[PDB]
Amino acid sequence: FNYKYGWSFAFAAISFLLTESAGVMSVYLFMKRYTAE
Repeated sequence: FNYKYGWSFAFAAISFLLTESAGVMSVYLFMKRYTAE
């Protein structure tokens, strides 16, 4: 028996990495602009 994940599994894997990294920068976009008010 052989089983192996594919490209879209790896595409869904890396899609986690860019989503959470932007939310860090999304608070950082707030943390710089809440000071700006």
